Amino acid sequence: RDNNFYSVEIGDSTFTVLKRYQNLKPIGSGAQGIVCAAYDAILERNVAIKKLSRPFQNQTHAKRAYRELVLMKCVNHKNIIGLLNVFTPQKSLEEFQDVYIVMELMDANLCQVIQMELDHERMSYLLYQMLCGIKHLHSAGIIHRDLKPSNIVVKSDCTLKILDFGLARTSFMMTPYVVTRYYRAPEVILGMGYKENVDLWSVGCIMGEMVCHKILFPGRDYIDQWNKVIEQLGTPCPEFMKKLQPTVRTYVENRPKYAGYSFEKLFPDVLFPADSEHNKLKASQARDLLSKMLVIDASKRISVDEALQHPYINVWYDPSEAEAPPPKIPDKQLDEREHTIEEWKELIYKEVMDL
Ligand SMILES: O=C(Nc1ccc2n[nH]c(-c3ccncc3)c2c1)[C@@H]1CCN(CC(=O)N2CCN(c3ccc(-c4ncccn4)cc3)CC2)C1
Ligand SMILES: [Mg+2]
Repeated sequence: RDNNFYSVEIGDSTFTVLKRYQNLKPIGSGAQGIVCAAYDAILERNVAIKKLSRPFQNQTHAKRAYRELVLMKCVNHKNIIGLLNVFTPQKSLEEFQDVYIVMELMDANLCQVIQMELDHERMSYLLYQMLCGIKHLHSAGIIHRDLKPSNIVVKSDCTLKILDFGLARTSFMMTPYVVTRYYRAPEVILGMGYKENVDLWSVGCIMGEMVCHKILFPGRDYIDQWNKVIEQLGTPCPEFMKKLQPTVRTYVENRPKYAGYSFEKLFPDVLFPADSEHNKLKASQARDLLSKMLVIDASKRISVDEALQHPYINVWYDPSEAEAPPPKIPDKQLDEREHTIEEWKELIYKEVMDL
C-alpha cells in the first residue's frame, strides 16, 4: 500500500512512485514539472511519468493540471498523448501534495526532428498527424492556441502525439521558466479574437521550421515577435488593419512598412527534396500549403479541414483518424472555473482518486 511506493532522487526532486515503475531516468522538465522515462514491470513496457508538485499551488498551475487530467481521461486518439495511470503517494485529501501522470513513452521530441532533413513522405505524414490531433480537439470545442514543437513527440516509426491541450479561455508565475511564444498567431500576439484556425498558424510555423531548420519568428517579446512576422511576410493589408482596435491599430499602422518575401524566396527548392519529378511536385505542394498557413489575416488562412484535404497531405487521409467521434467532456465548466487554492486542491484530488 504505502509500502508499494519507493522514492528516488531525480536531480533536485524526489520521485515517489508505485513499485511497478522501475529504472527512472529524466527525459524533460518544464514549468509544469519533471518527466521521467520508466519501465512498467507489469505492462512489460517503458512509460513516461510526469510529476506535478502541488499543482493546486496557484490558479494557473491548477487549471492546467485539472483540465489536462480531465481531457486525458476523456480523449482517446492516436495523435494525442494518452493516459496510462495516475496516482498520488499521499493517502488522504488532508496529506495530498503531488500527482503523477503515466503516459505512453515516445522516442523523441519534435525539436530533435527539426534538426534533421525530412523526406516528403515523413514530413507530410507528421503534418497530417498534427492536423488530425488538432481537428479532434476542435471537434470537442477545444482550440489549442499554444501548439509548439517542444510539446509534440514522435516515435521512430514516424507516429506523432501532441502532449498538451493549450490555453483554454485564458499568465503570471514566479518562475525561472520562460513561456515559448514563437508559434503564437497574429490574433494571439495582438489580443484580437480567434477561431479554430488560430492553430493553423502554429502548424505553419512548425512546418516552416521543419523545412528551414530555424525558428521562423524568434521574438524576445510580442513587440519583437510582430516585427519578425512582418519582416518576412510583409505588412498586412488595410482590410486587416481595420479589424484592429484603435490602440492596437495605431501601433500596427505606425510600424515601418515591409514588403515581405515571396514563399519561393522564403522556402526555396534547395530546402526540399527536389531532384526527381515526384520530389519537385511535392516541393511545390509543400510551399503552397505553407503559403496558406502563414497568413496573417485569419479570415484568409487555411482551415484544418482544407489542410487535411490539401494535395501535400491528403495521400494519408483516413476518416477513422480525421473524422473520429468527438471526445465527450464531462465537466461542462472546464474552461470557466474560478477557485481558491484549497478548492483547486480538492477538485484535483477527486480527479486523481476518481471521486
Ligand atoms: O517532455 C515532456 N513531456 C513528455 C510527456 C510524455 C512523453 N512521452 N514520451 C516523451 C518523450 C520525450 C522525449 N524523448 C522521448 C520521449 C514524453 C515527454 C515535458 C513537456 C514539456 N517538456 C518538453 C520541453 O518543453 N522541452 C524543451 C525543448 N526540448 C528539446 C530542445 C531541443 C532538442 C534538440 N535535440 C537535438 C538537436 C537540437 N535540439 C531536444 C529537446 C525538449 C524538452 C517537458
Ligand atoms: Mg514544454
